[PDB]
Amino acid sequence: ELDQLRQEAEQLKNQIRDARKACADATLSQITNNIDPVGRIQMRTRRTLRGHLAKIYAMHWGTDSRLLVSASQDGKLIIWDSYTTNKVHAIPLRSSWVMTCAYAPSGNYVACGGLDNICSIYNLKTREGNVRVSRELAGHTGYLSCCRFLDDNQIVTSSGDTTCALWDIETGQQTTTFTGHTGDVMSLSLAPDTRLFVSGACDASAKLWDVREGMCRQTFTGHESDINAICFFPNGNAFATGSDDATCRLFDLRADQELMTYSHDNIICGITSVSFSKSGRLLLAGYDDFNCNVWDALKADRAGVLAGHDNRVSCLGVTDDGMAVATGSWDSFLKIWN
Amino acid sequence: VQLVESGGGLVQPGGSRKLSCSASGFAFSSFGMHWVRQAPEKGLEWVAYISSGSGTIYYADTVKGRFTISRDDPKNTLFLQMTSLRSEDTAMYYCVRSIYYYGSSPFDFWGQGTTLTVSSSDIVMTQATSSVPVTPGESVSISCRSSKSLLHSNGNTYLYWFLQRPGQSPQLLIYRMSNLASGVPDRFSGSGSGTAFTLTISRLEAEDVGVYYCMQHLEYPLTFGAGTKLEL
Amino acid sequence: CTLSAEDKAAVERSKMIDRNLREDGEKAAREVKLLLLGAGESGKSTIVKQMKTGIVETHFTFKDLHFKMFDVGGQRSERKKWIHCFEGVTAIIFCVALSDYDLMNRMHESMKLFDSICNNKWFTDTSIILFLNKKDLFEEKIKKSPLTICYPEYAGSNTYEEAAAYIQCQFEDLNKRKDTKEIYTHFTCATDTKNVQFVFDAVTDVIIKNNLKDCGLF
Amino acid sequence: ASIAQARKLVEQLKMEANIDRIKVSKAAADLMAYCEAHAKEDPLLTPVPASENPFRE
Amino acid sequence: PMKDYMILSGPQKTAVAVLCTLLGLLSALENVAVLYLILSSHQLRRKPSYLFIGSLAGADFLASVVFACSFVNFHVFHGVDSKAVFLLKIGSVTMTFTASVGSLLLTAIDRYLCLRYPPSYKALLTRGRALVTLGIMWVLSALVSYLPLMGWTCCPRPCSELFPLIPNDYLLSWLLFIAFLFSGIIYTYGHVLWKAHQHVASLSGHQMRLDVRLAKTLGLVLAVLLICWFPVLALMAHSLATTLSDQVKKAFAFCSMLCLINSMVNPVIYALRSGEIRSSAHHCLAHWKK
Ligand SMILES: CC(C)(C)[C@@H](CO)NC(=O)c1nn(-c2c[n+]([O-])ccn2)c2c1C[C@@H]1C[C@H]21
Repeated sequence: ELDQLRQEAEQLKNQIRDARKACADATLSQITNNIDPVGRIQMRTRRTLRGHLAKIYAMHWGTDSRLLVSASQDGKLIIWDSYTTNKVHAIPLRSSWVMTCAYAPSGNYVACGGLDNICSIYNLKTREGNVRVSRELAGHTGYLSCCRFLDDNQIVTSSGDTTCALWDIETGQQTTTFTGHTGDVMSLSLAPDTRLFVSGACDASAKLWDVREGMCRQTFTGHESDINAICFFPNGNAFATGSDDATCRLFDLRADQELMTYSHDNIICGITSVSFSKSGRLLLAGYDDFNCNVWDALKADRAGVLAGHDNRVSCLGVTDDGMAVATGSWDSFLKIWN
Repeated sequence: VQLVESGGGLVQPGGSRKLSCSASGFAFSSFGMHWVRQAPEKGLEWVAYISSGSGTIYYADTVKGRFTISRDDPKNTLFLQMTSLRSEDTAMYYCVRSIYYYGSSPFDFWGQGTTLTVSSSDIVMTQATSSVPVTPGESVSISCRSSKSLLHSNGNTYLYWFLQRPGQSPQLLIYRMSNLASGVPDRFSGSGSGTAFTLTISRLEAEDVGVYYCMQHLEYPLTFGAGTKLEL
Repeated sequence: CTLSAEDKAAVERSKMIDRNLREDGEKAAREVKLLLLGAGESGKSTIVKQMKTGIVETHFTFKDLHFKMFDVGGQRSERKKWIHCFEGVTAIIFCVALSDYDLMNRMHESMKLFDSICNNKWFTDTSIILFLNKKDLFEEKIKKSPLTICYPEYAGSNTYEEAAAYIQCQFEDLNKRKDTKEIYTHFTCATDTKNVQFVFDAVTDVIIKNNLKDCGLF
Repeated sequence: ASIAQARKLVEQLKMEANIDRIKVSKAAADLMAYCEAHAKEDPLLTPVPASENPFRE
Repeated sequence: PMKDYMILSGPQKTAVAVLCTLLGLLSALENVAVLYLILSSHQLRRKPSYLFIGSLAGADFLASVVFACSFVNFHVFHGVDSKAVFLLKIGSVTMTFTASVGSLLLTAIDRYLCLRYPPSYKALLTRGRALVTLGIMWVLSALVSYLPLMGWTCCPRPCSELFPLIPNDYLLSWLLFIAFLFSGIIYTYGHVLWKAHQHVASLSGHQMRLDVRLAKTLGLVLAVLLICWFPVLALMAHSLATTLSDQVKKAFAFCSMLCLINSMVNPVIYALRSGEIRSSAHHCLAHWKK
């Protein structure tokens, strides 16, 4: 009977919640009460990257921490030299509606995806001096909200059909399909060892997927609104979920539950973009009120504020060496805040 | 990708000729193309350069005001109009693509070359070994020495290592030193001291029998080193 | 200048990319984007054939003006998470079938699509170009049964002049922003041929009024 | 039929319920200890001098 | 010689003086107010059309302060006013009453491109194109106005008795210069209202409020421009035929106060009509409530 299957799911939901309450002896806010705070963190705009002509929807640094690709809705995908502010590449796309972009960890490939239900991978380092479409990965039945390169052969895309998928690039095909969400998967993020990844959907829940196995390991039902963005703690044993109810929340995978809440009463608009700094002490959130807050991650209190954007900061990313922070907003400007 | 040129032959001394390098197989309008000549018994010397979109144009000291470089982006061809050809212009003119961005490999593909034959402050590179006696399989070392420190302020050291196999055009091996051209084997590696440089070949083979040229790229004119010929 | 020979030519590649970014951005700034948002499958496929993967852009050109019509109804996701990409669109081409009032109700479902899109926080200034399709099929549905099936609070008689003027006023009622935006109503069907000419007349009033906010005249 | 979907919800919750969870006092001391151990390698926490900073503008 | 060509004194001299500082300071308080609302909002300065409204507020602010300092000096103070320095004081007021009128033509042409080419108006006029036509306006208005101080004396020909130390032929040459800049306004603002009636009759032919919204604005713009400048410029042309045996030159100094009345009404009609200036005026106070 169907009415017994809702029941034994709830009695299994109880023992998850009972074992969640069994392990909460003290919160992370209780341990970091006597710890030196990081003070005011004031970061000046070093570079301001011009040249875009529409709303910037995503960026992604390279592993070399000097190149960043940046998609925008004018149908362009510019690759920047972040030190001396040159455009290395300007890749004209097949459609303007691009909602995410990626950068392969080797540097040879760049994938952008958007409202076309498609993920198109570009080839940077090649003969003929072109940036041509290496592959176009079709099979999603919704807008492709985030794509992240595992390596040069595999890419994990998150679409709005309540499904993440793992692609093979050398033959465009869904290797494993990561089902289990009940809402549009708004943003994913990969673990540093890339055996696991998290994906925060529009059902107030992020998950923890085993990449090689295909299943969902844990379900982190802590929020109350749409999880617009997500990022990993650099240890890989914790993550942070920027929501639409203006609360970043730091979970962790070993304790299976929520640790903190980065809530302030002066903010009411949600978070478009979360990225930890290197060493994971700061938690740079990206809000809709033209702002970026640099939250401490051991204490909850706000350390600094990155103000200077004229529209919604839609994307931010700290470099792999932790030197800079590039927040690309809805006005056609990226800003690099060392 | 290929670059085939046309022109040359017996020219009267003091005449004129147009050298035409027709580029087929790559995005020609984004490559800042060079012209590099080679005297019949000497090493390379850089002749002319035109950018992408024909913005900047440079020449050597010998051809400034005497030659003229020009490119045709729709027709995918590159020209070199030279007037008053002296008897020191008898050479074989290569046609070298070179794109410049961050992490690019300039000078990567070279044209085949057309034997022109007329009738009858620069960073002085010095490859001291004119010829190295070589047994196959051993480890050989080609040493190049600059006359100005090529290490720029941005960390890059603009020295390029070329190999010209006997009967072929110079192939790029190593761009800005200890890099590697995409397509050459792992045995090449270049470890330099900012003003004195070294090429290391580990497991030598008969495909590496040739002449090795070290080329600066710090400032124009792009002075090539002399010949380091490796013989079995 | 302290730039090397390669760093001088990496800046010139950037400044040539900047030339191709402005010359392709000014080409796309002279184009009119029109988010076509016909509710359901009613009337939406008629006016794309009259005027000439999830999102189906239908490019066409009338009187040296290039229209882009982003038919986006084949997405079937949550609409609030990607509708802000269409912020800054010139207009919105809504499509209502007039004859679906007998076919909750289908006409009332297309009012909830209109009410949720005309008071959206991104489309507070994009003028809806409302197309009431199926007019030549709306007349015979009226003469077989009055409007009183769909609309309970109907005071006028059954005939077509009072019914079609009522459904025009029911959709011009759902906007609360009467000052920032306008609703250009047309009464089309499959046999009409002016429906490419009406869009050019309706977007040229939009871009004129959008230009008169820029110079401070309005 | 929802008999095969809601059972998959049960086998998902049965598989999720069997993980050993360490307590928060252990799994937050490590997030404190990772932040203290790697604190010197952070150029945003501690401001790097302008000689070693590649962004000087 | 500089003093006696203006014989105007008596019981009117306080009304000529206090009207140059009550209308001179409020025009200075209103023009820097608009110049502060554009430059501090920093999304208006990138908009290329508020540069023409902003430089109109700039060309009018100097047209209000220099007409304040020169006119009460000449009527109730009676300074030294030597041969070389006064031609600067009469040129610095003529430059800013030409660059103001030139800015009204510069913003009429800008409002003409809103309607003649509606969709490509952002590409025909950008921030880079708006500044190079603002630069060539400011130096051309300076070159035709600072004409007699570089070289002229009025040695061979009779120089005019309205403006002292100023040639009569240049007054014939400056009036006809402005008469095109007026004809560049009435033909333009008449063609904005004509290219809109062609459009309103075209849209309403399928199934009036755009024209009447324009004519209530552009009609008052053309009304507030011509009921003050033409009293200055009608009898300035009448000064060349007859040498004004009666006190018409007395009435000019009162009528030359109309072009300072035209100062403060320019931000009320051009800038206060702008809904973004109206929104930025209520946004800039919330920055300054602390
Ligand atoms: C001499 C002064 C004290 C400055 C007063 C006269 O008491 N002068 C003017 O108020 C005044 N002079 N001009 C003017 C003068 N010149 O020589 C040429 C062209 N215009 C103009 C005005 C305003 C009319 C706008 C044009």
